[PDB]
Amino acid sequence: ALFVHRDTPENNPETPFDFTPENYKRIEAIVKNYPEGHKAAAVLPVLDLAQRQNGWLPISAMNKVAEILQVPPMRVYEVATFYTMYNRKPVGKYHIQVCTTTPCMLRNSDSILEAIQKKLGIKVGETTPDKLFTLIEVECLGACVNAPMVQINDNYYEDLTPKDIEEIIDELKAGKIPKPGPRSGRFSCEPAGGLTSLTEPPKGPGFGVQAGL
Amino acid sequence: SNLIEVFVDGQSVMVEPGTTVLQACEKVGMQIPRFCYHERLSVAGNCRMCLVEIEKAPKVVAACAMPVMKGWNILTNSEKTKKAREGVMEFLLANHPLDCPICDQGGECDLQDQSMMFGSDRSRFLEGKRAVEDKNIGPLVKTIMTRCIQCTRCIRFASEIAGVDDLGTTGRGNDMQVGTYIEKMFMSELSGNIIDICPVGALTSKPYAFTARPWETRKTESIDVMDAVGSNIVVSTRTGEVMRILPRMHEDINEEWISDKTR
Amino acid sequence: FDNTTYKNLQHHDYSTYTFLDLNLDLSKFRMPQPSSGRESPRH
Amino acid sequence: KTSFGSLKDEDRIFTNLYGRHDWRLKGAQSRGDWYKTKEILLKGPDWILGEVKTSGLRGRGGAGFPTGLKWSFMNKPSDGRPKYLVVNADEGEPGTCKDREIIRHDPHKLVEGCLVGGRAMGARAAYIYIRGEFYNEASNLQVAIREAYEAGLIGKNACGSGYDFDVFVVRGAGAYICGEETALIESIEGKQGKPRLKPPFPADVGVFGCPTTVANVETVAVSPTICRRGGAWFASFGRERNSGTKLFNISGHVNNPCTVEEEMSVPLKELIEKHAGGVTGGWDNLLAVIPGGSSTPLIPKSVCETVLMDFDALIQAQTGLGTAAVIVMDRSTDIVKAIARLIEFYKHESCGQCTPCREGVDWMNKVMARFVRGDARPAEIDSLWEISKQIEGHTICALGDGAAWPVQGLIRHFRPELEERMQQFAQQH
Ligand SMILES: Cc1cc2nc3c(=O)[nH]c(=O)nc-3n(C[C@H](O)[C@H](O)[C@H](O)COP(=O)(O)O)c2cc1C
Ligand code: SF4
Ligand code: SF4
Ligand code: SF4
Ligand code: FES
Ligand code: FES
Ligand SMILES: [K+]
Repeated sequence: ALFVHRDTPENNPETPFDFTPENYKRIEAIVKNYPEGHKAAAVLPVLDLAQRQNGWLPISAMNKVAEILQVPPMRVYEVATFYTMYNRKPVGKYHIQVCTTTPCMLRNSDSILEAIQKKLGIKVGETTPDKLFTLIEVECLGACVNAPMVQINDNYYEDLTPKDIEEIIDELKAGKIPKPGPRSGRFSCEPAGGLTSLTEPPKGPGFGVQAGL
Repeated sequence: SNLIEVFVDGQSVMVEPGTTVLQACEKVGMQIPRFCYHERLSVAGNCRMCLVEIEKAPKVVAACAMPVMKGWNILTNSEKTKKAREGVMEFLLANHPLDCPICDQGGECDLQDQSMMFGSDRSRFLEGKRAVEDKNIGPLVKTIMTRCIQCTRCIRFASEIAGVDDLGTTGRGNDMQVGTYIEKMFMSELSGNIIDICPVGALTSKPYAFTARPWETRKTESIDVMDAVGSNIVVSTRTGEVMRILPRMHEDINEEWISDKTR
Repeated sequence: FDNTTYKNLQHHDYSTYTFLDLNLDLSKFRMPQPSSGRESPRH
Repeated sequence: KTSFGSLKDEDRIFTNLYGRHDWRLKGAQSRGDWYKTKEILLKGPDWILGEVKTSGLRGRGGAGFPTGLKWSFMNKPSDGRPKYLVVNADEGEPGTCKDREIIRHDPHKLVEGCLVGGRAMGARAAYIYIRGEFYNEASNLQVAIREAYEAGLIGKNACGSGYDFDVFVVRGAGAYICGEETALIESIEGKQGKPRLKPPFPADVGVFGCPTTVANVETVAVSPTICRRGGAWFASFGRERNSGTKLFNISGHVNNPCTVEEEMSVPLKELIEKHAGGVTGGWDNLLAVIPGGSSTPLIPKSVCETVLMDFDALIQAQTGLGTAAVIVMDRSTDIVKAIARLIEFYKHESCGQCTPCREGVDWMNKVMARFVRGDARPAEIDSLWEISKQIEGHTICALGDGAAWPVQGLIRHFRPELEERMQQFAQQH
C-alpha cells in the first residue's frame, strides 16, 4: 500500500462523486453532534459515510468531504491515510479480514487463511477476478476468546474451522448472507460445555441497595 | 514578584510562570539539543532530542514542552540525560541515509553536529534502511525525503507562518511520510524558508544545489532591496562570487524569514 | 425464566446505514450544542 | 481474607454478560439497571465521588489508576467551557474482548454509568468512542441510547433530576493507538490518532480544548452499581488497593476460551481451571501466560503456579494486570514466534509521531524476525534489551512501553530458547 496519490482515469479529482440527498440528511445529524465552531470533528464519520455509499474513497470523495466541512483537503488526506478502515482503492463486494495476531494465531488462524486462499484462488491482499472478494490480514479484532475469526464487511464470524469458513464463502458466493457469530455451537463468549457463572436468575430492582439512598 | 525560582545544575534562575525547561536553561546560557522545537513555531514535542532529567524525578521530560515547576533542579549534563540523548540520536540515525558527501546540508547540519556533540560514535544497527520516494513541490525547493526525520517543522511553518495548509503527514508508524499526498506545488512567497527550518538536507534550495560547502563561504551581512521592508540578510560568497542569500535575524523587521524574491 | 437461548439476535438484520439512521433519529433529543464563539479556528 | 475467587452470582455486576436475557431497556430494568437513578443524581457529585473513592475502584482500561481520585480532577467551578466525559470503548489490546460484551449485552449499564459518572464530573455530555470494527455492537448501543432518551432517563431533565445530559456515540476508523486517552481525544476532533504530550492534562484541556475525563467502558459501567450498593460492598472483594470484581478474558491454549467475571486477586491457576476448563493438554503442558493483554510481559509456568490476578501481585511478578486479558501458551508454542507477532502488531499500530517508537519499534520488529529464524548472534540479545530500554520512558505515550515490555519479558524468562535457536541456525550454515 502506498501513501501518495497519483491521478489515473479511474481515480482523479474529476472522478464523479456526491452524497445522495438522503446521505446529506445523515451528514447534517452527524455535524450536529459537535460544538459549534468545531466541525472538523465530523471528518471521520462523514468520510466513512462517503465510503459506505461508494464502497471506497476516490480522491474526489476526499475533496468533497473537505469542501462540505470547510477543512483543508490535506487534513482529510491525513485522516484517510492514517486509519486502516478507509479503502483508498476499490475493494471487492465482500472484504474478508482475517485476524492473525497471537491470540488468534495460537488457535490456528493460519489454517483459516490457507482455507480461504485455496477456495478463492487468491493470495492475501488480492481481489478475485470476479471482484466479489478481497482478502487481507488484520490485527486483533477484539474477539480473541472466539478465535479464530474473520470479519466480512460489518459482520464477525468466529470460532471458525476450514470447513466453516468455506460454507460462509459458499453462502456469500451463492447470494445469501450467513449469520454472524460463533460457528462452534456456543452463542457468544460463554465457556463451551456449559456455563460456569450466571447460572441463577438475576436479582431484581433494589437488590443489595445500600441504606440511605 | 511573579517570578518563580528554579535551578539549572544547582544554579538559581528566576523565570516567569509558563517558562519551559528549555527556556530556563537558555537563561543560564545552556542550549538543550533539539530538532522539532523552533522558538517561532508551535511546540511539537515529537523528536524527543530535548529529554532532560529533573532531580528526584524518575522520568525524563521533554524540555521544549514541559513547563518548569518551582524548585525544580534541571540536570542538563547528568548520566540519565546523556543516555537519553544517545538513545534518541541512535534512533534518528537508524534509517537515515548515508548521504553526507552528496547532501547539501553537510557541514551546516544539525543532525551531523548534534550527533558529534550528544550522540554515540558508532552504529549497532544491523538491518536494512527505509527509503521513501521524493516529492515535487516546485522549482525552488528540492526534496530528498529519505533524509527527512519527521520533525514536522515544515508542516508547522506552512500552516502557521505562511497560512498554507498544504503539507502534512500521510501513513502511520515507520511509513509516515511528510508531503502533500497529491501532486502539488508549495509556491508561496515565504516558501523558501522551509529550507532554513528543515534541520536536515530533506528540503534544500534547488538553485543552490551542489554549488558550495558552508565552511568555505564568506558571510557578508547586508540588507535586502527587493521591497521596502528592508529584511536583514546574509550574502554568502566564495572566491568573489555570490552563492546564495540567507535571512539574518532581526526581531523588529523580518524576524528570521525572507521572501522568495529576496532569497 | 429461560437462560438457554440467545437474546441478542437483532443485529442479524442490521444494514449499512443502521448506525447513522439511529444517530439521525436521535437528533431530535439532543440539547443545543455549545459554541466556541467563531465559525472555526481559522475564522 | 487470604483467599479470593469464588464470586457468587448475586455479587456479579454484569449479569447479562452472555446475552441470555433481553439486553434492551425492559430487561435491563428487570435486572436492576436504572433503579433509583434520580436519587443518586440528587445526592450530588461529592457523594458520588465519595462512593467511587471508598470502593477502591481502579482504572480497568489497562493502567489501573485510582478512579475516584482521577474523576475528582473535574470537580471544580466552571470557567465557561463545557465539561465532557469521554468513554473509551476502543478495545484494541490483543487478547482483550471484555468491553465488547458490555456494549452489546449490558448497554444500559454503560449508558447509566455515563449519566452517573458524568454527573459527578459535572459534564454536559458523554462521548462514547467505540472502535469502528464493532459495527453491530455500536448499533446495539445506539438502540439502547434511543430507548433511554424516550424514557427520559437521559437528555433534558435526566431521570427527573433537573440535570441535562447527552450521550453521543462516535466510531473509530481502525487504529489501536486511538485507545490511548489523548489519541482518542484527537481522533474525536477529526485529526490523526496521535497522542498529546502532558501537561496539559485532559481534566484541564481535553476534547475540543475543554475539561475532559477519559474512562474505560468497564470502569464507567460499574459506577451505578457501586453507588446503589455502596463502595464498602465493592471494597469487600479482593485485596486492599485491589478491590472489586473484574472481567477476565482467557484465550489461547485453553480448553474453553471464554470471558467471565471473577473476584480480584483470584489465583491465576484457579481462574484458568475453574472457568476456562484448564490448559490444553493439562496444567503440565503450560509454557507461559501473558496475564494482562499483549502489553504486559509474559510469565513462565513456575510463576503462574501461585500468582494472584491483581495490580500489586502481578507487578511483583514483574508484569502487570493490564486489561486482565489472559493469553495462554502451552509447551507446543513457538514462544519466540508468538512474541514476534506481538512486536509486529505494535509495528503496525505505532502512530509514528515520536522518534523512539517510530524508529525503535520497527527496529525491534526486524531484530525479532531474525531471532525467530535464529539468524543472529547471542550478543544481539543484550543489544535488543538495551534498545527496548531506550524506547521505554522516552516516548510520548505508553505504546512505546507496551512494545518494549513484551520483548523484555521474553528475554527475561526465555533467553536459552533464543540462544538455542541461534546455535541451530549456525550449526546448519
Ligand atoms: C496504545 C494504547 C491503547 C490503549 N487502549 C485502550 C483501550 O482500548 N481501552 C481503554 O479503556 N484504555 C486503553 N488505553 C489506556 C487509556 O490510555 C487510559 O489509560 C484509560 O482509558 C483510562 O481509563 P480508566 O482509568 O477507566 O482505565 C490504551 C493505552 C495505550 C497506550
Ligand atoms: S541531513 Fe545531515 S546527517 Fe543527513 S545526509 Fe545530510 S549532512 Fe548527513
Ligand atoms: S522535511 Fe525537514 S522540516 Fe519537514 S518534517 Fe522532514 S525533517 Fe522536518
Ligand atoms: S510512542 Fe508510538 S504511538 Fe505513542 S506517540 Fe510515540 S510514535 Fe505515536
Ligand atoms: S487476536 Fe484475533 S480477535 Fe484478538
Ligand atoms: S525538541 Fe523537544 S521533543 Fe523535539
Ligand atoms: K535544510
